[PDB]
Amino acid sequence: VPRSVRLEIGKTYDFRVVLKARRPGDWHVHTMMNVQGGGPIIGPGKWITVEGSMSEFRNPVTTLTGQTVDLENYNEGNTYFWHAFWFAIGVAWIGYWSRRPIFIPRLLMVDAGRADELVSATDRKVAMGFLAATILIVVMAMSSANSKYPITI
Amino acid sequence: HGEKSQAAFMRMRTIHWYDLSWSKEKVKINETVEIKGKFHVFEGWPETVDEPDVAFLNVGMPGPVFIRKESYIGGQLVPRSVRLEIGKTYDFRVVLKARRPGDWHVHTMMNVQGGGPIIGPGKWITVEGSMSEFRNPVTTLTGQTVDLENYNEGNTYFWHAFWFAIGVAWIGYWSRRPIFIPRLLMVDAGRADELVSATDRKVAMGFLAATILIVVMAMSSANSKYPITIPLQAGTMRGMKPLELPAPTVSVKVEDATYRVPGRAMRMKLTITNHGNSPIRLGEFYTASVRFLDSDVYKDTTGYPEDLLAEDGLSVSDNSPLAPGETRTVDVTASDAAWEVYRLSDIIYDPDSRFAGLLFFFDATGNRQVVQIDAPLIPSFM
Amino acid sequence: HGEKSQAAFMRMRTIHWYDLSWSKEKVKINETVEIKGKFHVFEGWPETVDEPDVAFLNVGMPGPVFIRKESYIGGQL
Amino acid sequence: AVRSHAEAVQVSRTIDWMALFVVFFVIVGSYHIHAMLTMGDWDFWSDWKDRRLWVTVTPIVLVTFPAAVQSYLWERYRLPWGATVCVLGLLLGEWINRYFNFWGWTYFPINFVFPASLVPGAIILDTVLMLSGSYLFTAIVGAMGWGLIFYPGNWPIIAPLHVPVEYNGMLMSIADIQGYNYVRTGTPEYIRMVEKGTLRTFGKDVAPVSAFFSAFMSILIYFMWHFIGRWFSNERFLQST
Amino acid sequence: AIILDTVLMLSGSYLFTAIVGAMGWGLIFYPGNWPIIAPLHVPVEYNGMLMSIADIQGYNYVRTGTPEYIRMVEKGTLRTFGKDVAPVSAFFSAFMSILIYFMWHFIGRWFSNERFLQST
Amino acid sequence: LLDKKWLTFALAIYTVFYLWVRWYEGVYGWSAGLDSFAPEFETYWMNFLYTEIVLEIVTASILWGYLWKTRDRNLAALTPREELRRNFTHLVWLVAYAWAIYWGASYFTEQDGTWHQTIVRDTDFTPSHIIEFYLSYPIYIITGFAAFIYAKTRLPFFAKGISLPYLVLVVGPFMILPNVGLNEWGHTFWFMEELFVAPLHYGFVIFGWLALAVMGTLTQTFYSFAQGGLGQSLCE
Ligand SMILES: CCCCCCCCCCCC(=O)OC[C@H](COP(=O)(O)OCC[N+](C)(C)C)OC(=O)CCCCCCCCCCC
Ligand SMILES: CCCCCCCCCCCC(=O)OC[C@H](COP(=O)(O)OCC[N+](C)(C)C)OC(=O)CCCCCCCCCCC
Ligand SMILES: CCCCCCCCCCCC(=O)OC[C@H](COP(=O)(O)OCC[N+](C)(C)C)OC(=O)CCCCCCCCCCC
Ligand SMILES: CCCCCCCCCCCC(=O)OC[C@H](COP(=O)(O)OCC[N+](C)(C)C)OC(=O)CCCCCCCCCCC
Ligand SMILES: CCCCCCCCCCCC(=O)OC[C@H](COP(=O)(O)OCC[N+](C)(C)C)OC(=O)CCCCCCCCCCC
Ligand SMILES: CCCCCCCCCCCC(=O)OC[C@H](COP(=O)(O)OCC[N+](C)(C)C)OC(=O)CCCCCCCCCCC
Ligand SMILES: CCCCCCCCCCCC(=O)OC[C@H](COP(=O)(O)OCC[N+](C)(C)C)OC(=O)CCCCCCCCCCC
Ligand SMILES: CCCCCCCCCCCC(=O)OC[C@H](COP(=O)(O)OCC[N+](C)(C)C)OC(=O)CCCCCCCCCCC
Ligand SMILES: CCCCCCCCCC(=O)OC[C@H](COP(=O)(O)OCC[N+](C)(C)C)OC(=O)CCCCCCCCC
Ligand SMILES: CCCCCCCCCC(=O)OC[C@H](COP(=O)(O)OCC[N+](C)(C)C)OC(=O)CCCCCCCCC
Ligand SMILES: CCCCCCCCCC(=O)OC[C@H](COP(=O)(O)OCC[N+](C)(C)C)OC(=O)CCCCCCCCC
Ligand SMILES: CCCCCCCCCC(=O)OC[C@H](COP(=O)(O)OCC[N+](C)(C)C)OC(=O)CCCCCCCCC
Ligand SMILES: CCCCCCCCCC(=O)OC[C@H](COP(=O)(O)OCC[N+](C)(C)C)OC(=O)CCCCCCCCC
Ligand SMILES: CCCCCCCCCC(=O)OC[C@H](COP(=O)(O)OCC[N+](C)(C)C)OC(=O)CCCCCCCCC
Ligand SMILES: CCCCCC(=O)OC[C@H](COP(=O)(O)OCC[N+](C)(C)C)OC(=O)CCCCC
Ligand SMILES: CCCCCC(=O)OC[C@H](COP(=O)(O)OCC[N+](C)(C)C)OC(=O)CCCCC
Ligand SMILES: OCCCC(F)(F)F
Ligand SMILES: [Cu+2]
Ligand SMILES: [Cu+2]
Ligand SMILES: [Cu+2]
Ligand SMILES: [Cu+2]
Ligand SMILES: [Cu+2]
Repeated sequence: VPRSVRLEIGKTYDFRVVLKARRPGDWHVHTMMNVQGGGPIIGPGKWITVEGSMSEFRNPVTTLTGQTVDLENYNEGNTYFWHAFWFAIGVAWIGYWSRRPIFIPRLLMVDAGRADELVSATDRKVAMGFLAATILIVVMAMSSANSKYPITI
Repeated sequence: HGEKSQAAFMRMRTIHWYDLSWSKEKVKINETVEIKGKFHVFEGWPETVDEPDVAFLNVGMPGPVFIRKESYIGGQLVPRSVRLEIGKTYDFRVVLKARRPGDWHVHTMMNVQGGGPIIGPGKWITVEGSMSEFRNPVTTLTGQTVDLENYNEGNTYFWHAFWFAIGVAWIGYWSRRPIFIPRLLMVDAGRADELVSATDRKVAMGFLAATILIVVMAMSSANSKYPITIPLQAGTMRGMKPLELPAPTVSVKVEDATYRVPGRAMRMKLTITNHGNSPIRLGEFYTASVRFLDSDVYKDTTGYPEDLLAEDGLSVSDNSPLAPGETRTVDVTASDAAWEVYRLSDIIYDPDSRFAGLLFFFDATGNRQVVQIDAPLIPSFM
Repeated sequence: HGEKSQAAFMRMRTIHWYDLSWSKEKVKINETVEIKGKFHVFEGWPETVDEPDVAFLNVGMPGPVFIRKESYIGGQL
Repeated sequence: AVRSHAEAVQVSRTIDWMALFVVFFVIVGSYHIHAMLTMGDWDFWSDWKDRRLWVTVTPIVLVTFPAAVQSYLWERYRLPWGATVCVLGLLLGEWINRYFNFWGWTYFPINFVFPASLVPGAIILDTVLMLSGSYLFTAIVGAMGWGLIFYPGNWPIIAPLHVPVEYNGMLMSIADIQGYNYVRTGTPEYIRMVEKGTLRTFGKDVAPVSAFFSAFMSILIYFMWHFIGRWFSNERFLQST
Repeated sequence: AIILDTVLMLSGSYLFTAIVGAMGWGLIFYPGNWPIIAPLHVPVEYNGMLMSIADIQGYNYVRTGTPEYIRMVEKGTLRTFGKDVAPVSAFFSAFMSILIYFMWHFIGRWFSNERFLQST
Repeated sequence: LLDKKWLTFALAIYTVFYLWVRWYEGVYGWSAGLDSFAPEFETYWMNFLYTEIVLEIVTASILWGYLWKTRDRNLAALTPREELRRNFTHLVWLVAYAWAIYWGASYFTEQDGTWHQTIVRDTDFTPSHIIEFYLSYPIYIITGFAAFIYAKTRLPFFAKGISLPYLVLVVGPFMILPNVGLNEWGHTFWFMEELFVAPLHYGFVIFGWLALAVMGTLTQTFYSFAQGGLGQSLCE
């Protein structure tokens, strides 16, 4: 039962939960039933001692594509890489605009007369490059992530 | 014509149509064609579909090419929505009268209040003749026979034209004089108080009084004529009588079920236990409007739609007769072009890769047993 | 006194009261009168009426001319 | 400029006809979209033309455009036919679609897919505005009449469809039989939001109660849409977008 | 964010931004995140049931306060035609993003007020 | 000269094209157009969708670019007679916009009703979805944008600023086209009942209301008409 289930009032069910130890310590383990519109129904809890090191924990799984991965760190590098890449792109945009003076002189220029001087070529060219590169990189990354992992559900 | 687009698992586990029959395949105008069969409400009803507390027995067709003369669930007429119980099997009968010539794909469907359309198998029915020959007579409790094709049409046209003419007369009365720019200039430059003067107010009073008086008189006249009227009859009908099927003597346990991606076949391993006192043989697997048949065991004679019928699409690894009390495990493959034509292979796109279906087991004497199977459907790629 | 105004078909198919009995027809102040009977919930419950998942056994009367000392469904208060 | 007084008059008349076309058909498009997506299902089917939901909803959602167009036309030109032109345009669009698509494309009978009548309410709204030019008086009295006269105005059309019929053991009106016979594959019976009876439905009050509720809500919606139309008339020049 | 900013700077029209840039902001969300989540959607045969890697993650790493039914995710409907779930959601999000951007432009206009409310 | 026969063409082109479109959908509604996965559906309606989208994009680009490139630079030295002629041409543009708005938002929209409420439904691109959302909507959007651009580039009254009522009248009905996303999200997921009055239909409606800005637009055009050649006669 990896998903939610339907129970009938007045019925008795037998259950079985298999747990694999991951973190050392003394843990109070309860079997509970969460109901969609009533909240948690907590059963009896038992103290279970875990010994060892968390670094020894493995969560292997084999996919239908024939590869075995460890769920502890699978895709972590890819996630970090993509998030850092996009954060770097945004920081580059902000820093490009932040090399020049930022707040008070620009505010004074905008207020006192027409500004039309703080945004001039090649600023528009840089923005066009940023927009085109963003769209192109998104499309290319999606295509590459479709060529790799061609089977997804 | 609206299926092949719905989710494969939702088509598999909502409602299983079987024992379907059609009285005729080709009809004349005003001729009647009757569709019969049974449908079973699957126990594993998807949570995304509301329970069939309010359901309507409908017909899938391109507009009123037929008129629904009668429809029955159980043995009683169901012109309104009905309540169905999950896990129950009901028998149905729809009577259609041909109205429009052509070749029409007629589906029997069940609309569920909070889940949308559940379309059953569709059959091509040919209609010949002329639409001008179609009649839909009906006799009222007031003792008059009318044709529903044109009854009240003249009255509707007359009243709508009359009121439209009244409105157009009002607008034209005000439109004889200049309309937009001179009136705008008069209103802007100083007080206007000149473009609305008697007898304009008298004409407006006449229009208002005449409108109210005509509405009252027309209502009174339409009450003197047709003195007997009833409101629209509506309301979900409870107490649908389900079929009292005997308990099956065959128990089937599905030990894994797989389908190749891409492919046109579905494979499953079944543990079949034969109770009762007769040797059984697997003859059919129905999953979603598609009947995979083992031709060596059973042959279809009810004129099932060919594109939904796999005459030899069901291959059983060992389909020898199963002696009573004996339990054996076999590999069952359901393969046909329909599996890809009706997009049953697209369950790989679905967020719930579980299938359901009906297995039909036949003994030597010919009497059949219906057992229901449902299990996760695991795609295989290499 | 609130019926004769409800829809006839809704009064016909909601709840059928039978075996009704009244302990007394005329009472004194502080005297007790007991009303007994059976009611059957109709299978063809109209869809416009919610299913009797939450129902209350009440008394139709013009204000507290009586006080409800006890009320039972089955044999329990 | 213009050559003379006569040429100015001719130019004004041509402008009048062209601007009347523009007003009428822009109103047709917008009002028809609003109506068909706020009351269309009841307006589509005679077996949806009931006494509770149809009578309640239709005037409430249909008084919207008449209020705005009145607040513009009367205020700026003293033209007292904003409600009438809105209702006529809606009826024209609805009838064109019923005849050429409902009966033309599909083959549903006209006596099954006819629209509702609204000209009496429109005339009341327009005359009550022109007389006693008060917009508040219009919103209170004329909208009351617009809501109240809807069902009596349509009764001559739908009354013949309410003759009782003994149909295969069940009592059905003629409109009920129309909805049953002429199959709407996309429109099952349960979608029908019609009067179904309640335990708090006292006596023969379904139609009048719905009519009065529709009249009150029509007052409210007219009051709101008068100011909505006031805004939509703005002649401002938003310097930059 | 980059689309929204560049579409504003070029063609300084706030209306053009709200229409086109917000459209792009809504539309590019899922393709932008696909390289990250695509490896988590590899199918796995898990104890007789088909599950994605993300499904197995949610199953294994117990969230005591977050049962599975709370998950508001795509569950399939009878009116889900073909392979349209992601694009339809993306276009709906883009349209609603246009609307929300239009509203919040004026909300930010108000929040910029330099007024001196004399007394509170 | 003043008002010329461009108005006749403006009416006739929409009338003829949409009559042919109605004939096409009457012929191919059923029978290559019911089953969205049939090969004939691809050749008769998906090809229609592709061709119409490409042609709409090309026509919009060409028309708007030409109108903007041929904009009158010296609006100051415009005679009142020429201004009156340009006002009449802009009124012809507004008439074309009104006709296209009718065809899009009334005819083909209530044809979505007759279609979705009788057919078993199947894709986001039903033949009614190809004709109404992606042909008539775009066509009236193009016409409205062209009328707005013509007003801004030829009429001094509509120059020197963006008219708020004209902008609303031009952009609000345009917002119905992106609102189709709410439609698709509004039937597939939320609401499987083919109700046309469902809240998923509100985005179109709400933006159908913005067409009421034609009232302010038309009083603006009346003032533009009555700038130099207001008369006399009128108010005299
Ligand atoms: C010119 C001034 C004098 C006339 C005054 C009229 C008084 C009411 C007439 C009732 C007719 C009748 O018969 O009762 C009412 C008839 C039905 O009647 P029934 O089926 O017999 O109802 C059985 C029960 N009884 C016997 C007690 C009547 O419909 C209705 O439920 C109408 C309900 C309307 C509710 C909302 C009204 C809002 C008013 C707003 C004011 C600004
Ligand atoms: C400015 C105010 C203008 C008012 C114009 C009224 C014209 C006459 C209508 C007769 C109706 C009828 O005959 O009775 C009521 C019937 C409904 O009857 P039903 O029981 O549902 O059965 C239906 C089948 N029939 C017709 C065979 C019986 O119609 C209506 O729903 C109209 C309700 C609104 C009435 C408004 C008048 C009350 C005062 C309003 C001011 C506060
Ligand atoms: C400030 C507002 C003042 C308005 C005064 C009322 C004028 C009524 C005109 C005659 C209508 C008629 O006779 O018809 C109304 C019909 C009656 O329907 P019925 O009885 O069901 O059947 C039909 C019976 N006939 C054929 C004999 C008519 O519809 C209704 O049910 C609506 C009745 C509710 C009216 C509520 C008025 C409340 C006013 C409160 C003032 C303080
Ligand atoms: C540069 C101009 C030319 C390109 C024009 C593109 C036309 C459409 C392409 C469809 C791709 C395809 O394949 O169909 C659609 C694909 C799925 O495809 P499927 O699984 O095969 O669907 C099976 C059924 N069929 C065979 C009939 C397609 O996703 C979708 O449901 C997308 C739905 C989007 C709905 C909201 C759109 C809002 C638009 C707003 C505009 C301002
Ligand atoms: C200014 C406009 C910028 C648009 C940028 C688009 C970049 C390319 C996206 C490819 C998507 C794809 O590959 O197909 C659609 C897929 C979903 O597919 P799925 O069937 O749910 O399966 C998922 C598993 N996959 C990926 C292995 C198949 O992704 C999307 O949900 C994106 C939906 C929005 C598309 C926007 C383009 C259409 C025109 C927009 C202008 C009106
Ligand atoms: C605002 C800018 C709008 C841009 C979009 C315009 C869309 C045009 C139609 C798309 C057709 C398509 O895509 O389909 C291509 C169709 C498919 O039909 P077929 O299978 O070849 O059958 C034979 C053709 N019949 C069935 C039409 C007989 O064939 C064609 O070549 C014919 C298309 C003719 C279009 C021009 C005539 C319009 C009426 C006259 C007044 C203008
Ligand atoms: C005014 C706005 C004009 C925009 C014109 C459209 C540009 C499309 C660019 C290519 C996108 C693409 O190719 O990818 C879009 C993908 C297709 O997904 P798929 O078919 O399911 O599978 C992937 C199949 N591939 C790998 C072959 C792509 O996502 C979608 O489903 C979104 C499709 C709906 C687009 C609706 C546009 C409506 C425009 C109406 C104009 C009047
Ligand atoms: C800043 C403000 C912007 C907020 C808008 C964001 C969009 C909200 C998305 C809702 C998702 C959710 O919350 O949950 C999703 C729920 C879960 O229900 P279910 O159990 O799957 O029901 C099953 C019933 N089906 C099978 C029909 C789904 O589906 C809903 O009921 C959808 C409610 C509609 C909300 C969208 C209204 C949009 C308004 C448009 C008017 C112009
Ligand atoms: C205290 C609330 C009670 C109801 C009164 C609300 C009406 C107020 C409307 C208003 O502000 O005045 C506008 C006009 C002014 O026209 P006047 O030039 O005052 O005409 C007076 C002669 N007349 C009695 C025929 C009208 O006068 C009128 O609006 C018309 C006045 C005649 C009353 C009947 C008109 C409505 C018909 C349905
Ligand atoms: C669905 C809701 C209906 C839409 C109606 C909302 C209209 C809001 C009014 C508005 O747009 O204000 C414009 C200002 C920009 O001002 P400016 O361009 O400086 O114009 C100067 C004169 N003015 C300040 C009075 C406008 O604010 C701006 O930043 C410009 C934005 C203009 C967008 C308006 C177009 C609306 C089309 C949908
Ligand atoms: C009728 C609606 C069709 C779409 C047009 C909406 C754009 C309107 C925006 C606007 O009000 O004008 C702001 C700027 C003004 O800059 P200009 O000084 O006019 O620059 C002209 C040269 N240029 C073509 C490179 C831009 O001009 C621009 O905004 C940029 C104009 C170039 C169009 C492409 C820019 C958008 C990129 C995504
Ligand atoms: C959640 C909604 C967002 C909150 C934004 C609402 C702000 C409403 C504006 C407001 O507060 O008006 C202040 C006036 C008192 O006026 P004065 O103190 O006389 O100031 C003179 C200048 N002024 C009239 C323009 C303010 O009215 C008063 O009586 C003083 C009340 C000031 C309370 C504003 C503080 C809001 C903090 C949440
Ligand atoms: C197949 C597409 C054919 C579209 C043909 C567009 C015609 C070119 C647009 C145009 O600039 O004007 C055409 C007519 C007459 O106005 P013109 O005077 O030619 O416009 C410029 C004004 N000026 C001469 C003083 C500089 O102005 C009009 O009233 C023409 C209205 C045409 C109806 C709109 C059709 C749009 C369909 C998408
Ligand atoms: C898609 C949704 C539209 C968003 C609404 C934003 C536009 C609303 C305000 C507007 O239309 O003004 C833009 C101009 C009117 O002149 P201005 O805004 O004063 O600036 C003229 C210089 N400019 C052409 C670069 C913009 O009008 C034009 O110049 C448009 C004609 C030039 C564009 C032709 C290329 C487009 C091909 C697809
Ligand atoms: C103001 C909108 C007019 C809409 C009329 C319309 O949809 O016409 C199509 C319909 C089609 O029915 P029918 O005339 O019998 O011809 C059938 C041809 N197909 C099936 C292609 C539409 O009738 C006509 O063509 C009449 C011509 C009216 C000219 C304004
Ligand atoms: C301006 C009035 C908006 C009222 C919204 C409405 O009628 O919603 C009905 C619906 C009730 O769903 P129901 O009508 O039972 O839908 C039955 C069909 N399914 C179950 C497939 C959706 O409620 C919701 O889901 C929330 C709507 C939020 C509006 C911003
Ligand atoms: O926009 C389509 C009309 C209603 C629906 F039920 F089909 F969804
Ligand atoms: Cu079919
Ligand atoms: Cu079943
Ligand atoms: Cu009593
Ligand atoms: Cu009973
Ligand atoms: Cu819709």
